[PDB]
Amino acid sequence: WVQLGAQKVAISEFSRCLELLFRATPEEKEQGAAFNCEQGCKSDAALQQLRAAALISRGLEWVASGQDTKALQDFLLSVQMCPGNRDTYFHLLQTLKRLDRRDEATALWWRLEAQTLWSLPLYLESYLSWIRPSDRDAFLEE
Amino acid sequence: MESLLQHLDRFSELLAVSSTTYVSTWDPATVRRALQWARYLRHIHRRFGRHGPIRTALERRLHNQWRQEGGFGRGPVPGLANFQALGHCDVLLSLRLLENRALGDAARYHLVQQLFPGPGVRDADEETLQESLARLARRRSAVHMLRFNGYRENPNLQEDSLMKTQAELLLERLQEVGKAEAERPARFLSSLWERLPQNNFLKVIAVALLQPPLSGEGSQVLVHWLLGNSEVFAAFCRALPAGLLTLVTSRHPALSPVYLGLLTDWGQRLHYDLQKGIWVGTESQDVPWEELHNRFQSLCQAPPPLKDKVLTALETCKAQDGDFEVPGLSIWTDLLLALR
Ligand SMILES: [Zn+2]
Repeated sequence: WVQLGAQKVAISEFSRCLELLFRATPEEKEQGAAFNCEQGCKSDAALQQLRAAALISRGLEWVASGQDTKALQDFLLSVQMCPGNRDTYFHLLQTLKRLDRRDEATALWWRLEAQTLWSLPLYLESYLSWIRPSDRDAFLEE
Repeated sequence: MESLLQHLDRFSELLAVSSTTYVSTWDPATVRRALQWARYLRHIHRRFGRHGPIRTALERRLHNQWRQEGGFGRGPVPGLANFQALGHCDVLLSLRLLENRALGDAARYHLVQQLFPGPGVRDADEETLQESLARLARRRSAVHMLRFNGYRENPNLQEDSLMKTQAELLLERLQEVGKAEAERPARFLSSLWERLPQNNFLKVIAVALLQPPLSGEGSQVLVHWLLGNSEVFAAFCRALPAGLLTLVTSRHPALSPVYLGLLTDWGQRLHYDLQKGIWVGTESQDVPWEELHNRFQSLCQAPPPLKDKVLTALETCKAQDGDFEVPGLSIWTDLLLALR
């Protein structure tokens, strides 16, 4: 719906994704009820990175509408979620550099340099590589 | 007629100074004079108490005395409250002179034997002072015993005894000042609000707006007072339970659009966290999702002349804040959904 141009039904679907990430658990293997996906769907990796994905996906639609406080909320959450993406920190820091750069930005700079792919499913790896900006490291060393 | 003025003001002076601690000189003469003046007043109450201009003239004297005193500065004196307090003015004085510690010994002896002559006058057509005190003491006990044995704080404050009562005390006192027209009731109510315990007061006013008329001037004064002071109405609407204020609305359409205004603005100053799927406020004093849900809950389970109002005030605030059809997004979408 982003490619088609429909802000409404876009933010709809990002919100619906997020509700089934938090107001459900994917790891309820209490009851062996069927045949089921062992690997690709349970990985704590696939959870934290899928959260980050839809949070940034939605943050960009908030940026498009000019509600950059809501965008800041979703980006700040994805930072707490998966601190080893840097796509998250990139979008957050670009927003802080638009509005209120210094103290916030530097506080996250030092975090990144303090911080410094195991078995991610393919459609998700592929999706991240799709959305991520080329001018990433250039911005992060500024 | 004009003869009664100098009598009643002198007795009012003596009544106010009844409570006051100067009593060394006083004697049997003072006491006997007091009680016979009070009998004269109580006798007038019987004789030409109803359907007279002297009646209305004495109430002018009362209210203008009770407003020049005010309840401010020199003495917050209760005073004899109304023309019906004429009928037991003796009782007021007598009760207060027991309470006066400085009462000298032989005067107190003559006093108590003049009030309590004994069963020597067991036969009386006239309800004498001994029998009057009787019925008081009995009732007083009576009220202790009921309160502590079978009284319950009704949920529906409108039907509580004490709320119902305190309401009707307030409304007598408002009707007097309304007819008097000396000061505006606004001033009176504002001063009340500042002086006494607010939590009690609000609840009462609440209950007063709901009692049917008795002589709706009372309710029609208090609504204009409240619309006059928004800041008290912000703590009013905040402090009570839901059904109370809801039936307030179906009675007074004049409070509906402002009340929905209050919460409408209380809704917008939250934020939704995705970790706990719940709206929450930033500060300690911001209304919960549950109390807000509650109040709109009650307003929906109401008559049709408020249902459409609240429904449309929410639909117009939904459209204003993006016409989303999912939670996470609009406080107002959350509500509309939560209702089914
Ligand atoms: Zn799978």
